[PDB]
Amino acid sequence: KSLSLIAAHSHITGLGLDENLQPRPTSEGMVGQLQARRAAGVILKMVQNGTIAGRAVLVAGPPSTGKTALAMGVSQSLGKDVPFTAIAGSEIFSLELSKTEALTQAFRKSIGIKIKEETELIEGEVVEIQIDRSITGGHKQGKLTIKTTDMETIYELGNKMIDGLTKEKVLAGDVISIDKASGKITKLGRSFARSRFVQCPEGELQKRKTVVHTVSLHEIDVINSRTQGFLALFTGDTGEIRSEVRDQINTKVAEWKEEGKAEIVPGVLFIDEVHMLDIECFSFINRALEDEFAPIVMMATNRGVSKTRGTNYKSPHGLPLDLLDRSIIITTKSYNEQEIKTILSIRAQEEEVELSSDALDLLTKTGVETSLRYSSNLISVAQQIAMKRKNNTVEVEDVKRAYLLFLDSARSVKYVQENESQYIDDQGNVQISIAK
Amino acid sequence: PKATYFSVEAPPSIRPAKKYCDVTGLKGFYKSPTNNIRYHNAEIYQLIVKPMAPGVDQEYLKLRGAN
Ligand SMILES: Nc1ncnc2c1ncn2[C@@H]1O[C@H](COP(=O)(O)OP(=O)(O)O)[C@@H](O)[C@H]1O
Repeated sequence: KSLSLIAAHSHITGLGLDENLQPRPTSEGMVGQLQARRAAGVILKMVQNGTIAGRAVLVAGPPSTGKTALAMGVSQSLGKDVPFTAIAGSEIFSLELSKTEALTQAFRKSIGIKIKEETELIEGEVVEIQIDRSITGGHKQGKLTIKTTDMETIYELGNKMIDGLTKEKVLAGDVISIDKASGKITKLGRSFARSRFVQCPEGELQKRKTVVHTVSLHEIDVINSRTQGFLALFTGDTGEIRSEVRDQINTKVAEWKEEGKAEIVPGVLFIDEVHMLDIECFSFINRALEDEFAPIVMMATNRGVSKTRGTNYKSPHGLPLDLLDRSIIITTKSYNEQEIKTILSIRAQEEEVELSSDALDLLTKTGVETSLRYSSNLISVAQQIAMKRKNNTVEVEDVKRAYLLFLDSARSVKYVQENESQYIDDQGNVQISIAK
Repeated sequence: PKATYFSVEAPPSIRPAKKYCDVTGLKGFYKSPTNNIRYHNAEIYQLIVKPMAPGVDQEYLKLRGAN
């Protein structure tokens, strides 16, 4: 979860679907768009099956109809250990990488390899550490008493353990985890000996464990591309990875899958506002889904018959015809009054204290009249002016005050229209002075 | 210098010998500090090594000749 404040899509904890993919009317924070939500459930079951490679879905509809909400719901219902990359249309125009290179990196970030590895680990509490540091030469010796709830034992320590325990200075009572293969001790904390604190470890010292590792193909590509280390994964200067190391990694991944020591986990790549990509990017996407190691691409757009960038003609959805041929389209519709009321109810329930019912009806009326998003943005400022009035609930008059202060789009457009000479136009003409 | 009965004595090995549990005989991963007893795991420790009646540790070590 890391550090998370309250955001726009924070209430969505996944698709509200049953076992037969029939959508509940209101579940997991999401309400309405039942045909679209059933389609997203079918696509989710595609990704969870993981036997289908390189399909594209186009979530198209009017603005503020929940397309990004649908994609966030798919990402939440997918869970972890399955890769998900959400990029926008303005990300891939890179000043160092080419457009197809950035698209290839985003394609390969959403394909994952799952490796099961069994390691060795010794973790307990130090009763007492002694060192017989009579260093006549370079040799030194010492003994270590390490305890858990069911173990109590003494160890004879070699020289390299004495070097490893001199740094990361372990006192008596500290809790340490030892990797015998690499010789890296980690100081988890101090046990309950106050007279940062951690619990004393449970029994069975020297216990093997399985740590399931999932890495994407982009990281393996960065590692195998020899002149860029793993610091390229943080610095971002990977810099035009060649095709031959990609081919080598694909052959090695096929070998690992065949011989059974690695499992491939497909993921979902989401492109928000796909209409800003150029026709070159559409061509590379057009021919990029035929690779077997290609994820399930989600595209979301809210444009009509518009021009395609890099060309001069108009095309449906802002996309060329062959890309529309290579994708199935999920349609989404707008919201009526009850859906707006339910959405505002959920967002106000999570975001803040409760509302009076007439205030909620006024929010629903404003959301029908102007915009859903405008009412959802009015909720918090109405609550803040309610706290400034020192009242717990949010009344109608706080909403009236916030409606008077914060304008929607239509009132701003109209008020721009009656006050034209005060503003700057396309031709750069403006009457700053108020007299005559 | 040469002798018969003492020069045919086998010298100690240079390779370090394998460590074994005193009561079970598997790998002695652990040795108890108070008891100086090699033991295999936790239930062996709490079932034999802790409630052992005193004077038995020396006859334990007598098998390895460390008493
Ligand atoms: N079906 C829904 N359930 C819950 N919240 C929704 C739903 N549809 C839209 N919203 C909310 O409306 C707000 C704006 O919707 P948004 O996702 O931007 O629509 P779009 O993706 O169509 O632009 C978001 O905060 C979102 O949570």
